[PDB]
This record gives sequence, C-alpha cells and structure tokens, in this order.
Amino acid sequence: QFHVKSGLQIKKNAIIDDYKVTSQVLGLGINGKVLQIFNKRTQEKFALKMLQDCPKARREVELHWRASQCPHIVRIVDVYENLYAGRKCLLIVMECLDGGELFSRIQDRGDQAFTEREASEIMKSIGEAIQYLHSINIAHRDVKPENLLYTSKRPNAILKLTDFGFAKETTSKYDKSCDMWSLGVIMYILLCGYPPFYSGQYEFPNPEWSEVSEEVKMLIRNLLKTEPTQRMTITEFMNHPWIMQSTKVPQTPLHTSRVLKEDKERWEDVKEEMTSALATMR
Amino acid sequence: QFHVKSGLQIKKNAIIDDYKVTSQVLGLGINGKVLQIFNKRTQEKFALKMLQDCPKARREVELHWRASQCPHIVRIVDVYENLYAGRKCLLIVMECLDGGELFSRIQDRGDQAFTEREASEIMKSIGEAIQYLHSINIAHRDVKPENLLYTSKRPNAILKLTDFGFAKETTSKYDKSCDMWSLGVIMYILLCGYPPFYSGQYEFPNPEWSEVSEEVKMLIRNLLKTEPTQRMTITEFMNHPWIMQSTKVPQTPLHTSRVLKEDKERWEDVKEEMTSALATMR
Amino acid sequence: QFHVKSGLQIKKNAIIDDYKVTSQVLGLGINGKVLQIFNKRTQEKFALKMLQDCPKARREVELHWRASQCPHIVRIVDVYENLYAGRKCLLIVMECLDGGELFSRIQDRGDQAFTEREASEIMKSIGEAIQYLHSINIAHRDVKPENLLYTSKRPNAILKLTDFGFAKETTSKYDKSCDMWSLGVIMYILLCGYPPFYSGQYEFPNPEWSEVSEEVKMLIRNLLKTEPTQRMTITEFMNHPWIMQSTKVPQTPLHTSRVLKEDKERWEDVKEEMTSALATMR
Ligand SMILES: Cc1ccc(-c2ccc3c(ccc4sc5c(c43)NC[C@@H](C)NC5=O)n2)cn1
Ligand SMILES: Cc1ccc(-c2ccc3c(ccc4sc5c(c43)NC[C@@H](C)NC5=O)n2)cn1
Ligand SMILES: Cc1ccc(-c2ccc3c(ccc4sc5c(c43)NC[C@@H](C)NC5=O)n2)cn1
Repeated sequence: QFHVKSGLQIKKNAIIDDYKVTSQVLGLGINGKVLQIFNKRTQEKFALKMLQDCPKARREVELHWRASQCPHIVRIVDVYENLYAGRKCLLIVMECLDGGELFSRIQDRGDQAFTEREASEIMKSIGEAIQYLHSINIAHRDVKPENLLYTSKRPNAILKLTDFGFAKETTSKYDKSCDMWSLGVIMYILLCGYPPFYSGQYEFPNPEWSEVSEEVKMLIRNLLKTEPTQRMTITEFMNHPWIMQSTKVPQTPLHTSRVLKEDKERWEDVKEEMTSALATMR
Repeated sequence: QFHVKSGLQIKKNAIIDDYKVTSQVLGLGINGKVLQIFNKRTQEKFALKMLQDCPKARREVELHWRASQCPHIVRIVDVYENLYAGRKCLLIVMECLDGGELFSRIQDRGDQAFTEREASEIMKSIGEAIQYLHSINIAHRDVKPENLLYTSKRPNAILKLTDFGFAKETTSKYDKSCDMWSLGVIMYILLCGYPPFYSGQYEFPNPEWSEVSEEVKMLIRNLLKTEPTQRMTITEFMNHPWIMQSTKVPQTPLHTSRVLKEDKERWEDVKEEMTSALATMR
Repeated sequence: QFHVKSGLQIKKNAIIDDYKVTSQVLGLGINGKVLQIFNKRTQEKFALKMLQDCPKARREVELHWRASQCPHIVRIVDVYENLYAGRKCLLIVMECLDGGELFSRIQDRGDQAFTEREASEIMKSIGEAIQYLHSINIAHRDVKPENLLYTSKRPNAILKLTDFGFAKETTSKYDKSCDMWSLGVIMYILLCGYPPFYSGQYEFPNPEWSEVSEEVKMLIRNLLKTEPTQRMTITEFMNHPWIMQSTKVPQTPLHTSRVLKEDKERWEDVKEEMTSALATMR
C-alpha cells in the first residue's frame, strides 16, 4: 500500500564494461551529440548524451532523472560519470526514440490528412508532459518541436520530451510559462503551419482559417499573450475542453501537414527562429 | 593495533527492496514522522525518519552518522536517498527505541520512588552523550526531554539522544552550551519536577527542596547561568563529583516522579515551553 | 575504436576490510604521513596518504585521479573516505615508490659520474609530466625535488611526481608557470649542484661551468625569468632540442652528483628554501 521509485545513481565504471558504443551518430543536440549505444546484456539500442560534467549539467540531469518517471517525458536509464578526454565526463544513457520531430512526422502522412481532433491528441499530450515538471516545480525552458520526438515509427507509437539542457526547478512574471508560451506556439503551427512573425500581429489566411471553430482560436489567445502574467497557466490550460477532449473536436480537414509540404523550404527558419524566440526569452 | 569505523554510505536502491515499510506511526517529530520498519533479512523493527533532502538535512544526518558511533547516542544504520512524491527524498533508518521520553518513564515507577543517586545516573549519562558531540565539535541545540528516550522498557535498559534536526558542527558566547543549559534545565525538573519560569528567579519549595544536599543545589547554579559565558562547559561539567559519582549521592527519597503525577496536566506546557525556551535561544 | 578510463570512485567500507595497515612510516609529507599498506588480495605494498576530508583536499585528490592516468605522474589506485578519529577521513591509496628524491638518488652513483645527456633524460621526463597537468588545465604549484621520486632502485627504474596538496585546475601573469620556474630551478642544481640565492644574480663557477655548451646555459635563461610572463611556457619548453634530444647532448662529465657530496650538509637548506621559494611564490 506504500511505494516509491529508486534514487538516482551515478555509476563510475567505464560505461565500456556495460555498453558497446557505436559512433553512428543520432542527435547532434546541445552539448555532445547522441550516439547509438547497445546494452551489453539486453542488447538493446540506446541514446547517449555526453556531458562535460559541471554542477550545472550535473544537476540538469539530476532533474531529468525525476522527470523520466513520466510517460510523455523521455526516460533516463543510467548515468555514468567517467573520464573521456582528460575531464571528468558525464554520460547519461536514455531510451533512444525513433519517431521524429513531431511535425516532421506528420508531413509524410500523405494518405489521409490531419484532423483538428488528431491535432488535439498531440497538443493534448504535450500538455500533460509539461504539467508533471511544473507539477513538481521544474520549468523546461526550451520546448521546441525539435525536442518533441516520437518513440517508434508505428502510428500508435507515442511521443516524448527531451533535452534538459535548459530546464530549472521552479523553487521559491515567473518561469514555468515559457513552457506554456511554446505549447501556444506549437498549436498554431500545428494547424496552419506557421507561427506569428515579430522578433506583434498574427493573421489568419482563408484556405485554412475557416469554419475551424473560432472557439479554439479563442484558447490560443490566452495562451499566446506576449505578457508574462495572464498567459494561461498549464494547470489552467489543462482544464479547458479541447484539451480534456479526445473526441468532440471538429473532424476538420487539416492542411497543416501539406501546408508544410507547401514551402517545406522555410522551416530551418521556423524550427530555429523558435529557439531564437525561445531560450533568449529570459 | 590500528582501527576505524566505516564511512557513511548513501544507498540509492528503493529501500523497498531492503525493508518492508509499515504505516504504523511512531514519532511525529521534526520533518517526516517515524515509521515502524522491518529489515527484510534480519527481520528486526526500525525507526525511519523521512527527510526532504537538501544540503541542510543532508548534512545534519551526515553528522548523526558520526554521532551514532556513540553509546548513549541513537545509532543510524542506513540512509537511503530515494524518490517518494516527486522529490529526491532521504530516508535515514535507525535503531528504533521503545523506552520513552526519559521523564515520562520515571513517573510510572510507582513501587519505590526515585533517588538523588538514581537521578545522577540519568543526568550522569546525558553528560557523556553531550561530551562526544562537542568532543568532536558538534552542538546539539535541542536537548529536550522529548529527545531523551530509552531503548527498551526493561529497567536496566539504557537511554539515548536523537533528532539531529538542530545540531551543528562547532567549527572555528558560543554554541555548544545550549546543550549545557539544557542538562541544567533537565536536572532541576529531574528533582522537584518543574523548571524555572520566565520567558528571572527560580525558588525552592519545602516538601522536596530540603536536606537534599545544598551541595548539589550548588552545581545547578554554574549550569543555569542565564549567561552564555560561565555556564560551566560540559568538559568542565563532567569533572565534578556528583557526575563521576555513581555511588555516594544522597539516598534521598525523590518526589520528582510522583511530583509530576501531582499535576501531570501541566507538562504539555513544560515539555514544550522548553522547545520555546530552547531552539529560539539563538 | 573508442575508449576511456573509469571514473573516480569513493569507496566507503573501512579500508581495513580491503587492506592491512602497517604503522611503518614512509613519507611524512603535507597532511597525514605515508604508511606502508598491503593489498589484501594481491598482497602488494602501498602508499597511503591520510586526509582530513574537506572540499579542498577532496578535490585536490579528485584531480590527482585524472593526473595518475599519466606515466610520469604517481598513480592513485583507491580512495576511501572513512572515519578515523571522529572526523570523516579520506584515505587515498597509491602505488608506493621506492626510488628516492631524484637528486638524492644521483649522489650515490659513485661508479661513473653523471652526463649532461643523462641530466636531460631526467629534466626531459619531468617536462612531460608537467605538460599533462597543464595540457588538461592543472597547475602543480610545488614541484620540489622532494616530490620527484623514483619507482624502484633499479637504474632503469623511472621517476614520478606526487603530492597534490598544492595544485589547481587552470580554469578560465598566470599560474601553470611556477611549474616551469621549478623545472628551471631543477636543471640548474641538476648541473652544478646549487640554485641561485636571493629570496638577483646567479653566477657560474669554473670547475663545472665550462665547455658545457653555453647553448644549454641559454634555455635556462628563458626558463628562470624572475618574470611571470616570458618564462617560457612548458608547451614551449618542450619544443627545444635539448628536451626532445635523448641523444646528442654533450657527454660532459657532470660534477653535479659529487658536487653535492661536496657539501652535502647544505641541502636541508637547498631542498627546503625551495619550498620557501616555492609555495609562497603566490
Ligand atoms: C533510430 C533512432 C534511434 C534513436 C534516436 C534518437 C535521437 C535523438 C535523441 C534520442 C533520444 C533522446 C534524445 S535527447 C536529445 C536527442 C535525443 N537528440 C537531439 C535533441 C533533440 N536533444 C537532445 O538532448 N533518440 C533516433 N533515431
Ligand atoms: C515500540 C517503539 C519503537 C520505536 C520507537 C521510537 C520512536 C521514536 C524514535 C525512535 C527512534 C529514533 C527516533 S529519532 C526521533 C524519534 C525517534 N521520534 C520523535 C522525536 C523524538 N524526534 C526524532 O527525530 N524510536 C518507539 N516505540
Ligand atoms: C620502500 C618505499 C615504499 C614507498 C615509498 C614512498 C614514499 C613516499 C611516497 C610514496 C608514494 C607516493 C607519495 S606522495 C607523497 C609521498 C609519497 N611522500 C612524501 C611527499 C613526497 N609527499 C607526498 O604526498 N612512496 C618509499 N619507499
């Protein structure tokens, strides 16, 4: 009737006893890249983030540990601190995830488009994800559609949030709201296929912005506030129907996917100007 | 010809592999309560203090470890840092102790009263206890007759000091003296059955304060000084006869026990105003 | 095709399970002495440095770990943090080394003297040693001919650098140059058999300072600069011929060894005034 999960554990034996390291690259995210790695015993393939090892990261990971305990958050599995070059390293090993940057995955649906109801599902989940962190006092601070990846390529295959190179524990407008901001950011693009455009006004083109419930077009408002305050807290955010919906959302045809195919070329812009938009945002 | 004891060790595997946790409560002291807990292998019952886990506690315990190495100080046995709620916990497991808040144990002697010579024994011991901590540079800072408990209910069964939620290492009037103060505090009540009463003068009623060696009534003085300086250091405190006595102290009948029975009702006052008196005292 | 070494590991089980401790003293260096110690399993003899255990040391060692990964640097093998007296100790165990304070070892060659070419070898090596530390951003800060010891007494038997009670990681004239300074210091004495003498001018007596390539007498210059800047960095220092030489250096007879025999008595002065000279030097 009473339970916990294990504490975080820094193994010190050269991961090389415990795994076999490829060089086959994966993510080339923040600090160090991401390497295919296979667990010797099990023989399963794995993400490996390489870290300099300094209190910062050393905590950043420290939180991740707690966070992984989440469904929609990427789970860490083992965290060795060894010695690569000549400097006390830090290798955090986590479930690899081959589903792809959420969006990039949708724009190859081809057969059948996307649905406002299916768009929910995505956003819907993302919500939960954020909650947890906040709901324990962590703010992610970088919620890019780069860092929303899927597990497998099987269509049921769920998606998760990663790269804790940014987050903080919300201790003692605030912090845990950029995370909101982004969700907002996310939804927009999730429907048309672009964000706003400042560094202002965000317009609503015909062929996509239509009978598409102005009701939804409401929420997004409270979400997007260039304000810090009044940007609808996640705690808040969850409550609203569309979120807790699953099934009553408009069956609308979503151009979103193909919207992107239409001018796939301007995204390295989008995808990235977002980090610009983000990160720097305090 | 050369020796040590082991270092402190933070196990990280969910204590749930290593113990079976009840919910049967015990102490409801400082932070977290105290739970009956049984060691799987041995199958012995145990105290478990639950801690938030922040440098403070995380050190407070850290000292306790060293301290336990003492007879009259409660011994820690294992200290897991896991994850309860959503926050890196800290579970320190120690020998449970069912003898009771020193005093509360005496006021049920009934058959035969207490003896100035037997009162020594108690105080006598408590002294040692303090020494150690100080004698390694730790000040306890909370020495309540709540935190002086006995092991078993068998009359030989000794007593020990606990709850390190307060102490410090005396590094670099001072600090390690409140601990004195309290011993003082303790002895008084240990004889009549009350403390002073300020927030001043401490009087000496007939039916108890009597042929009871004014000699003892001396020491207590040097102990009680509302001063910081000149409150007889423990190092000092030990030297005096009555302490190193065991056997020459007056065989006096002590009302103390029954003294308390006489107005048991005002104690929640006593017992507690002491923490008030204490703690806050710097 | 990809590799590391293991991370540093603080064992906590009383070393007394893992080794048998003598009392036979060895080094009486910085903090704690040096004890013969034998590894239970292997049954090999070992150095043991005893440390108070405070962040400082606790890091000082922490670096040593990385450093040991070096040939010419003394290797640490195990680092227990236990409880001696009453205070969280720290016992770092390393390969013992019975070859002797570099110099002291040379002044008993007797049969055949020393060679400028053989003097290189020594200095030559020492160079490398320093490089590493610096080459990973550690400055040793104490490079005395006390801390340059040999492994065995067999003449091939190499020598290594020890006592990290002083060093720092060179993070963010500078720091990692005292180490240079000393090398300089070392070479001089390595040839005549004294240093300079200030607290100034360093002269060059006949019977030793002779056809002995003024070319070498050059380098030493750039090394010795009472300056902080322009004291030839090690990175630099290495490049020059004499260093990378091994074999083209003058076959000169070196009085050095016997030079010391000649007035062995003034050395406790030399050997030590060096620490004076050193250490304090910022
Ligand atoms: C077949 C196959 C197997 C695994 C993967 C894969 C790629 C990148 C990551 C990953 C898991 C976690 C994290 S975290 C993280 C990552 C990744 N990559 C860069 C960015 C998003 N930031 C990060 O820190 N698994 C892809 N394909
Ligand atoms: C049958 C049975 C078994 C065990 C106990 C028992 C109760 C309370 C504590 C204890 C041991 C240590 C500590 S420490 C501590 C405690 C206790 N309780 C609250 C206060 C004094 N502060 C503290 O931190 N063992 C009582 N009865
Ligand atoms: C037969 C035999 C066996 C071993 C040794 C031996 C003596 C001193 C040290 C040593 C290894 C490391 C270190 S480090 C260190 C040391 C020593 N000694 C004092 C000074 C140099 N400072 C230090 O910290 N091995 C000598 N002879």
